[PDB]
Amino acid sequence: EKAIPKDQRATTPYMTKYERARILGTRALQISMNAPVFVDLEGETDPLRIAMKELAEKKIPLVIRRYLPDGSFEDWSVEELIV
Amino acid sequence: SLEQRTLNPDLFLYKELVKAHLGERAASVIGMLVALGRLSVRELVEKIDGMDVDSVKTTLVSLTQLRCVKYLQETAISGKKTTYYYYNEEGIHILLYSGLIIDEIITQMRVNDEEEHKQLVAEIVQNVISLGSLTVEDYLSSVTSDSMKYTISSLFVQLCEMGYLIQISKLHYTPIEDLWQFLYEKHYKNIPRNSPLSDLKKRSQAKMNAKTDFAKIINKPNELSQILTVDPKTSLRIVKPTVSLTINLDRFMKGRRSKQLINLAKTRVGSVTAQVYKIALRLTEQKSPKIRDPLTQTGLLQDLEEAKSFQDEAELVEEKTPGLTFNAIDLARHLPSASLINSHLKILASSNFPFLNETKPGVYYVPYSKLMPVLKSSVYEYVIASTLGPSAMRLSRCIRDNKLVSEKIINSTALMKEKDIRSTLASLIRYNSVEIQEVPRTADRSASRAVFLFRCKETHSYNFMRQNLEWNMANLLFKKEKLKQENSTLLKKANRDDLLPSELNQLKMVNERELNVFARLSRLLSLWEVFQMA
Amino acid sequence: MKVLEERNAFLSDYEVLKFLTDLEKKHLWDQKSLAPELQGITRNVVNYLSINKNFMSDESFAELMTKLNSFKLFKAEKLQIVNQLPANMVHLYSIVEECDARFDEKTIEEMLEIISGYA
Amino acid sequence: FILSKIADLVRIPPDQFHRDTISAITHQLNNKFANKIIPNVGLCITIYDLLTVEEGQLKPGDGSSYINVTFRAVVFKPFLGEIVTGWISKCTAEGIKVSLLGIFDDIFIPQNMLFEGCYYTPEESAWIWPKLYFDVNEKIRFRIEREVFVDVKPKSEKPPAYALLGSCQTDGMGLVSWWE
Amino acid sequence: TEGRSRDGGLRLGEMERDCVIAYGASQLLLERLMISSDAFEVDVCDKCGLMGYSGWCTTCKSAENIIKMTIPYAAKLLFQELLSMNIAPRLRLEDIFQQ
Amino acid sequence: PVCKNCHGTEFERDLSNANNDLVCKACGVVSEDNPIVSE
Amino acid sequence: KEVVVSETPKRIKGLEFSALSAADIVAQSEVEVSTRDLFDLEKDRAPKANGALDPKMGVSSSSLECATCHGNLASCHGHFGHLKLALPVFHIGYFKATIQILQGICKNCSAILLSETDKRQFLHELRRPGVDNLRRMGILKKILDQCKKQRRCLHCGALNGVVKKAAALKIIHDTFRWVGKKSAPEKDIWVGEWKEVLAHNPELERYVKRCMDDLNPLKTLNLFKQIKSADCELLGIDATVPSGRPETYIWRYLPAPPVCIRPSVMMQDSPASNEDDLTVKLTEIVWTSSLIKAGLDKGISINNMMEHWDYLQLTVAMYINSDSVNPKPIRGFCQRLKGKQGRFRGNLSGKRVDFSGRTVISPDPNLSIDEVAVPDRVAKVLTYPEKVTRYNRHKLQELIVNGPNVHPGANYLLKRNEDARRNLRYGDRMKLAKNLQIGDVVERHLEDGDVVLFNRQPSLHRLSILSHYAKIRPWRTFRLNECVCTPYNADFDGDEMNLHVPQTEEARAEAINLMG
Amino acid sequence: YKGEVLGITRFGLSKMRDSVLQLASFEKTTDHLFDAAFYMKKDAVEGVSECIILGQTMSIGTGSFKVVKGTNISEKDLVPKRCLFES
Amino acid sequence: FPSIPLPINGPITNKERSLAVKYINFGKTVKDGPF
Ligand SMILES: [Zn+2]
Ligand SMILES: [Zn+2]
Ligand SMILES: [Zn+2]
Ligand SMILES: [Zn+2]
Repeated sequence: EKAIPKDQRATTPYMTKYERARILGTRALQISMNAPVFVDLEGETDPLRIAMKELAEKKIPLVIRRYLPDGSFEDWSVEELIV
Repeated sequence: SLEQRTLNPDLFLYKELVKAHLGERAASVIGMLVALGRLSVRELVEKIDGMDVDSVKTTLVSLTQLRCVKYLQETAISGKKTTYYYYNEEGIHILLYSGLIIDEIITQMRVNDEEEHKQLVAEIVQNVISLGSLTVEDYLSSVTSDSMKYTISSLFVQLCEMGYLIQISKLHYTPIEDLWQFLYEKHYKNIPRNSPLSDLKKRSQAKMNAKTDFAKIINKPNELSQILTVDPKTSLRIVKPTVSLTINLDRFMKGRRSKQLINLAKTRVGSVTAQVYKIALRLTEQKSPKIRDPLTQTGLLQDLEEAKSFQDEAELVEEKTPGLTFNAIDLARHLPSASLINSHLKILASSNFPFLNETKPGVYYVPYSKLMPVLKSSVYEYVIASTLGPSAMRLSRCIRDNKLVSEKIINSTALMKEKDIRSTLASLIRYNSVEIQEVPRTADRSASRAVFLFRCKETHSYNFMRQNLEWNMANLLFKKEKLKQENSTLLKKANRDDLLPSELNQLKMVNERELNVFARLSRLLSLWEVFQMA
Repeated sequence: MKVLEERNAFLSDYEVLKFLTDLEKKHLWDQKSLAPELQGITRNVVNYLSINKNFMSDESFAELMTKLNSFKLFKAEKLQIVNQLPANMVHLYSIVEECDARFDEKTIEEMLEIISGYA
Repeated sequence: FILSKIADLVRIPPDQFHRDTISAITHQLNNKFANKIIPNVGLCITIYDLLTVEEGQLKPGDGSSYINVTFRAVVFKPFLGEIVTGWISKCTAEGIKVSLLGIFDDIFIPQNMLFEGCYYTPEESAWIWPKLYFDVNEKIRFRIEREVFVDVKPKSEKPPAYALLGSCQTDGMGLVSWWE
Repeated sequence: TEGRSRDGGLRLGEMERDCVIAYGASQLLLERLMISSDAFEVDVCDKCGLMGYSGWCTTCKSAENIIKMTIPYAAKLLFQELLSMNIAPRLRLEDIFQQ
Repeated sequence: PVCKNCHGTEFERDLSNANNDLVCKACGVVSEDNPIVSE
Repeated sequence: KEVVVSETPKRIKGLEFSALSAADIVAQSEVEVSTRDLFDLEKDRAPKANGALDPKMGVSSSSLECATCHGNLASCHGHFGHLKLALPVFHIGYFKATIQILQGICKNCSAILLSETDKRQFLHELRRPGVDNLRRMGILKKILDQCKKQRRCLHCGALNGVVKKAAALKIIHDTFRWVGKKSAPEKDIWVGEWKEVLAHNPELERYVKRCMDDLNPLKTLNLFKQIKSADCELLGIDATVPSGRPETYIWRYLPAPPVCIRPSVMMQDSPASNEDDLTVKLTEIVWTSSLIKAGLDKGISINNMMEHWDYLQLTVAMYINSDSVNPKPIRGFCQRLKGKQGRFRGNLSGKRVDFSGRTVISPDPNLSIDEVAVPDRVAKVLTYPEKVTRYNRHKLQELIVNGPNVHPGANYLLKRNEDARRNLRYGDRMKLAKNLQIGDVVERHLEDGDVVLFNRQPSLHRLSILSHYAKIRPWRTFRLNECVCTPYNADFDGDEMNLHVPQTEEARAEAINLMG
Repeated sequence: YKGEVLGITRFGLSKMRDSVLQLASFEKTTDHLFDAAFYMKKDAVEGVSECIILGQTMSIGTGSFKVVKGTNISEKDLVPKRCLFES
Repeated sequence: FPSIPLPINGPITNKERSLAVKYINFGKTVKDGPF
């Protein structure tokens, strides 16, 4: 019922259809709250479109904590996922 | 005080009375027991919140010693033993009645006058039950080595062998229904297979054997032949010193019952016969019919062929008991004249109140099975005549002998003006002394085409006001400890010296007002206790 | 908001200056830019206790604490008498009780020159 | 000048993501805990250190980073018998308004441990003495016995949150220039 | 308010609430049923949990245990007229963090 | 009736953009939007 | 203050229901409504003395002020009022459940109709950890079957038959189940009283087999209040709460709802206000209860008041559920939570929403799929909140100086310190353009690139809604690309569809990647 | 899945799921409310159709997981400033 | 606010003011006891 290290990792390594709506969903709100982005932008607007460009280089500074249904953790850094 | 006056039964009395003079940690545990009935300690823990598992057991053993609860054990066949815990109805009455135990000892024991244990025999009653259970060796080991201990030790055989100091055991300490359980199947397994005929009569074999034993098991504490030690040296009569004993309320409740009857005597006869009636009753106080009647408490009270048998034999006990049927020749010496004790007792047979009513010529005895319902019918009516108008006393008695009266004949039987009774009768609808019977003239209970009949309904009419006094017993002592919550900075100082001039007055004004409480608690205690004669 | 424990340990009044001296460092040239709210309170602490100390190294502070706490167990008040009226013995008489009937030795003269040597 | 092991969670605005974590969690806790009183503890001054810090969580409606942490800070609790030399700024006819100048001024300390000639004389004096007078803006020595903490707001000045008790029972009390 | 001359505003219906839920979406469903339409600010108590006004509990008159949230106006108004008959929606509250 | 910064007394109901708001001519701070009509 | 204030954001783990007590009503109410009449003849604008549209209970208009909390309509969350009934009545919601609570218990001594060694077996089946609602009421079916099959009680030996409805809304108990042995101590007393009244007015013998003792709402409260708390859990209700006693399930006090629930609508055909249905139901019960309370004090006929006490029993059971009229029907509480879009479909499941629009559709091939075309006259109404950042500061300054008459402009802005809004058609714009603090939010119009939802209104399946990009054209109608028409099953014959636009940023991202 | 085949009627929905805000959102409304508080029931809000009207973050779909920020720190600078406690 | 008291509202007599002594010292016995 606690953190689960890299060895006993028993779920999918795959960045599912509902992840890229949430991670991109929560990143653009950070951009709109003046959090600095890392990527080489040119002249852009529209804090969503600057997010989904920056996803392509996989430089999101986040990590997803999936729950097992028994109330147990399972963690995956957003660079370790593949699409 | 609307928070409390609404959603509180007798539990509002039981919770605060152990909160009055005992630790607060135990007031909440028996509040859980009375609310939820019966439960073990293992799952007691999650019902309350904030008391640890061992901390319950320390709190429960603190409450065990005063005999305020009653445990009972049953085991599972594949499992271990489990111990349930109930609530004791009469053990918590002891610290309720604790002031009045003191004043009866002096009044029952008038053989001594200006004794040097006037302080001490009132302390001994406070020394037998305040610590809980008590034995002989525990008070001779005090600071007094002798100080005439042989007088004080032999003082108690005069005080115990008259009764109400019975050796404690498990019998009265375990509940009666569960006591009635495990003796029922034992006699049911005394009769095995191959007695085939009348299987619905074979249940009576254990059932008749239960009643013979259940009287004998309750007589084992009443058996006084095993609490004596006739010591051949230095003594003549003494109790067994290895005996644990406490108070027994059974004589006290009967003694309080005899205290109630003499007040009814002084109302219906003058001063000369009231002194006569008190003397003969004191001789038979120590052995009387039981007031609680544990046989009618639980059992097969369902069917009328046995429910009538709980008073057929119980009446036959009363007149055919050798220990009370007095011959009216003993009474002339006990007063501090065979013609006068006939003459003053002659009018006890004449009056329609059935005390000393029926007898064999030459012997006399007072009945109880046909008396105390007239006592219950006596204290009920005059209280209504006190709390509202005496016209309401008139309407109550009109419905007594005349059953189910309508609104025309009340003007024919009684006679007052027509507009004033409705401003009095409706007050008696609100307190459930009179009831409504409806007769439909048309279909579907149409309210206009109907007249409305009445009834006394003798059983609901007491049970309303008994809880109207149990809450009233519970309401005024809430203002006792709440009064102690304010002015608390100086009672801690007044418990520390063992002296500011202006502060001493506000210690007196909080003193005579609580002095009024215990007097006002005692007066309605007598108006309540008559409703326990069930 | 949970307070786990209140009185874990003590902290000497030198670090009330010392740790706050480093807080006076990285605060954009305090006290000398005359030619938020947290600044004004945190300068009112550092000046008040320093004037009492005036009107130094931490090593020489440390060994005079070792000589002082010669008590059996009731020592803990050695932490509070560090800067409270130095060079005064009638001051020290009213601080700790029951020492006028216990310190009748050459200790209470030896403790005076340590406190005045601190001054 | 004592430490208190306390735990609380603290928010982080997203524009402080560029600055490092320890200074950011210090900054947002400073103006929360600068010049504040603590219920039933005392007066917190400044965060001392950071013991252990967990992983940063996110509320989905807000989108910022919210973090919980355990840390102790400095808090001024002398003793119930502490000798101290404060100053004064006010004089009243039933007691004396002695409070430390510089930090806080919500203090009323009585005189219930002194002699039998103590009252008020409205001639810029305390009373007439049976002896050098004392006045504003000078070191005045007084001790501490108790404190009172209440945190109740009866919604419908004498701020009662942090008030000390003081007395002047021995000699030399009232002015530090009577000794030394 | 319904009606073009009543200056309109569209009814997002009940099977349209069924149409979104199959997409697995869990954020724009909340804003379009609380935030864009019917947002309302409620301060509610912790112990004996029913609503209170600006700064009280008005059933335990202590005004201490107050925790601010936000709920739709159609959820507040259920929690009052359902309290008008003798059933009580007692609220109980947990915090989000330290799962 | 009185604005919050310039304390103007005249409020003009603009009705062109289906908002039906309340705002003064002086500075441009709205008083109360989302009008409550009694149906 | 110099004091710390700290709170964590919180959540709701789950609701638990309860009937609030007969003492908590005055605890949470603060006014009282003893009097009757709604509008005083003072000829004031808001004439309300005590028991009416009370100005310190609430306010049902825009020009008045709530004298309790404060404020006119933006702030007042309403306050409850309480009443005081003359003598109790039944609850119509619990009326099904107020007879299950009586069939288990004795009609004389008020004990449950069980033996001791039997009742201890049952509540064992309550104490095991695995119990859901489906079997918890399953064993409550067996506990009332066992009791009514058992004729006589356990403490006073009294007879106990059956009790049911009287098909009004009163219940009667038949205590008469003789088999072939009429020699009962119940029966002999019943005839023993009855021939006493047959001496006079002897026309009443044809009624006797019909006539039967009743249980009015006064003695049932006195019958419920007698009982002990120990047997409570065996028939459904539990202890350890203040309201857990079973006397609170019939009315003795009733609360008055805050006046925002019953708004005083003015129909504006006359300067008198046509008040809704719900006030005059509560108004007429305080008149009946007042004249009953005066009725027993001066003295009125018992054959008169028993139908006045039948009246408000019938009347208060209409304030909750108006189906019990036993017949222009009055709307009640139960008449608007359920039904054809009263609640739970028309206001709570499916709501009505801001920022929508509705025009008819016409085809267009020349634009791509995912691209819906939006006309410009609707495109400068539907705005979108958008914060200021250094990434887009240089755009918003040029956009805010356009103003809301040319196309690429804004309508409202929020600076950080201000609290309401700023109108852009009024005041100076270019000076307001120059400051633009970086933490602020403006409301630009719809422009080509934002996110628009779009669906047919009769929505067959999950795929009847999907989201598109927008691009603005100077005509008047909605245009879409033709290949997407087959899900919408459009037919261009005069049908119209609506469009939506989200107003966060995290919904702007989720609408594309899941509904594009 | 609950031992016996049962319909999707009122009589059927009363035997599958017992969460009284969802059942009141079904056809007969008040007859599931009064008897709920009469037995003093207790339901957590975990189904979808009661997370709508309370207005919380939904349990399912893309509302299953949570979003956690990296804190870019380790124990290498998490030692206290311990110095000169009592001597 | 409520009328009609019980009939027992009287000045305490010397018959029972000594009986009222026995209550308060009984509570001082047990509460200052072990429990
Ligand atoms: Zn509350
Ligand atoms: Zn203005
Ligand atoms: Zn108000
Ligand atoms: Zn019975």
